[PDB]
Amino acid sequence: AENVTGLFKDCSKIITGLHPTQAPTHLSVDIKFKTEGLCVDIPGIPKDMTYRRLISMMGFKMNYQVNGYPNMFITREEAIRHVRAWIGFDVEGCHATRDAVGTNLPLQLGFSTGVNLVAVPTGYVDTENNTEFTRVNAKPPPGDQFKHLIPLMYKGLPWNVVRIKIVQMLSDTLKGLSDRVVFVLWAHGFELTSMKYFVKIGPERTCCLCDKRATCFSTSSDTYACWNHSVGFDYVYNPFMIDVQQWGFTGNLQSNHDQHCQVHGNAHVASCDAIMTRCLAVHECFVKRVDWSVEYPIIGDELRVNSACRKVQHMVVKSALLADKFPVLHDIGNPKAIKCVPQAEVEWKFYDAQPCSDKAYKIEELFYSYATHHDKFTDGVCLFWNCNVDRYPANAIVCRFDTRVLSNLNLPGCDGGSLYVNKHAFHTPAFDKSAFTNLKQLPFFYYSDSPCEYVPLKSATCITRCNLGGAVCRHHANEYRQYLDAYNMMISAGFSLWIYKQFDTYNLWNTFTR
Amino acid sequence: GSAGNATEVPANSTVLSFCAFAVDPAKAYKDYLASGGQPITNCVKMLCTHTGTGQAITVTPEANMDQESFGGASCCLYCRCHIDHPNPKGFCDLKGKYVQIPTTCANDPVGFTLRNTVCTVCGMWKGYGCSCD
Ligand SMILES: [Mg+2]
Ligand SMILES: [Zn+2]
Ligand SMILES: [Zn+2]
Ligand SMILES: [Zn+2]
Repeated sequence: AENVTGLFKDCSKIITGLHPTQAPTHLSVDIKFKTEGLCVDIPGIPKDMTYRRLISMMGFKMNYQVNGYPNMFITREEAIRHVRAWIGFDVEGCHATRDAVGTNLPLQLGFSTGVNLVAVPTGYVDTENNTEFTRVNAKPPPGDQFKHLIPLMYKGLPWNVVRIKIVQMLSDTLKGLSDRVVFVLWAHGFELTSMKYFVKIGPERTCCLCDKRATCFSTSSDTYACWNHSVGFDYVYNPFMIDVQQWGFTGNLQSNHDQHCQVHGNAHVASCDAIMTRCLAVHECFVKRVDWSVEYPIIGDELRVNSACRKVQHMVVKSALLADKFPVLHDIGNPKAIKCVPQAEVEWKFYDAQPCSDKAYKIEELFYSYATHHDKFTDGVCLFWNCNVDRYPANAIVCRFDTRVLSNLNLPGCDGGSLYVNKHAFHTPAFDKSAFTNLKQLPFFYYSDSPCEYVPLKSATCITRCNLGGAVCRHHANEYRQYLDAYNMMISAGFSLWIYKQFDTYNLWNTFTR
Repeated sequence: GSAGNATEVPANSTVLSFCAFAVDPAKAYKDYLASGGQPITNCVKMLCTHTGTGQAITVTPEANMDQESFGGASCCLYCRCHIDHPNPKGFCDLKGKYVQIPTTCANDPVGFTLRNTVCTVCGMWKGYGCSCD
C-alpha cells in the first residue's frame, strides 16, 4: 500500500499538503488533517489564500468503452483501411525548473508534413478558485543532443494560436483525401499528452452546415466542422491514432526506419521523427505486396484515369506489334492471363512473382532482376505494365508511375517511393532515370486501322485511318480527339511511357498501304 | 521523472482522462457511469460529529446522522479533472468549502454534485431535501 498514478502528479515544490477543501483528493490533503484513514477539518490550521501548483499531465492512459463514445485508438487493420488519414506525430518537450518540478510540457510539435510548430511552455496550474491554463518556466532536457532545443524556448507561440494553426494545417492537408484523422506515433504516451492542448473528444457528430462527419470543434461558438468548410476552428473533435512501436519492433525507431529507408536522414527536429514513423509504418503494411482484400472509396477523377490506363495500353502495344512484328511478347507483371491486345498471332508469354491460383498454369513464376535476367529475354519484345523494376531491357514497352508528380491519389513512402491509391493501393519504387537508360521516351501517337464514316482538328501526329486528305475524317478526327484527351489524363496522373529505342511511327504506314 | 508528489491512484486513471478530453465533461461522466464504469473514488472524507447543519455548502463540515461529510473540492468534477468551470468566469463553488451527501448516494459524490443544485431559499440540497415545496 498504496498504488499511485503518474497522472495528475503534483509537481509543485510546496512542502505542505493541501487543506481538506481546495485539496483535489484525499491523497493530496496534508498529514496534519489525516487521522484513522479519514481526513478532518481543523479550523485552527488555515487553508492557503494563494498558491500555484503545477499539475502534471502525463501517462494519460485512456482505454474505456462507452456505447456512444468511439475508440480513440484503432486496430492495425482499421488503420490500413484509412491511410493518408495518416500523419506522423512526435513532440519534443521541456520540463519545469523553477516554480515547480517533475512533469513535461510540449516544446516543438513535429508532423509527417515538413511543418514544425513550436510553443511557449504552458501547463495546467491549480489555484484556490480554479485550475488555470498558463505559461510556465521550463528548461531544455539535460542531454547534449537536446542542446538544440534551447533557442526554441523563447521563440513562440501562444497555444490558443498553435491549436488553430494545427487545425488549419491539418484541415488543408487532409481535406480532399479523408473524412477523419489518424496519428502514427512511436511513443504512444507523450504525444497523447501533447494532445490535451488542441484535441477534444466526444460521440461522433456531423459537420455543421456541411454533409459529412465532423473533424473539428470551435470553442468561440459551440459548433462542429469537417476538414472542408472549417476555419477559425481551434480544436480537433475526434482524432484517431495508432502506436507503431506497439507492433513489436525490437529497437528504437531510428534503427528500424534506417534499414528500409535511406531517404530520410536525421535532424532531431520533431518533424523528422514523425516522418520516420509514417515512413516506417507504410513499409510495414504496404511493402507487403498489394493486398486485394482492402477497399478504398475513390474521390476522385480516378475512374477516368483507370479506363484511360487500359485504352493507352491496348493501343501502344498493338501498334508496337504491328510496327516491329515481334515473334513473341513477354508479359511481365501479369498475375492473370488478360492479354492487353486480345487477338494477335504473336506468342504471348506470362510472367509474375505471384501468379493467381486460377490461370496459374499459364504463367511462369519469376522475380525480375536486370542482373539475372538481361540474358534470358533477348528474343521478341518485353512488356512491363506497371511492373516496376530495376533498369529495363533494351527491347521493351513499359509503363511506370512517376513518384515525383503529385495527385490526390498518391502519398509519400519509403524510400523516395510513393504509395499510389485508387483501389488496391500499390507501394512503388522511386522514379529513377537509370532504369530507362536502354529505352527511350514514348511520343504520343494515335493509331486505328478502320474504315472512316464539331470543327475539324487536323493532327500531324496520328496515323489517320485515311491520310490521303487533310485528312479530318469525322470518325477518326473525333476518335483521336477522345484518345488524346484520355491520354493527356493518364500522363497528368503521372504515369510514364517508355519504349525500345528502335520504335518508329513510320513503320506503321506500311500496314496501311495495300 | 518523479521527483514529484502523487495526487491520484490508478483506479481513477481512465475516467478522469476521459472526462478531461470531453467537450461535455458532464455528459461524459454520466455516460461512463452507464458503461459499467466505476464512479470516482479517493475523494476527501471527513471524520465528523454527524450533528450540525444539513446544508450542502458549508464553510466547516456540518453533517446529519444520515449525510456524510466531504472536502468537496474533490467532489467537484471540474476541480478534480483540472478543466474549466461551468461558470463563465472562471471560479468554482466547491473549492474553499465542504459538501454533504446522503450516505447511500455518497458512493459517487462527484456526480451527486453535478446532478443536483442547492436552492437559494434554505441554502440546502433540493429534493434530498427542501422544506420549500
Ligand atoms: Mg515520440
Ligand atoms: Zn524514410
Ligand atoms: Zn472546481
Ligand atoms: Zn430549499
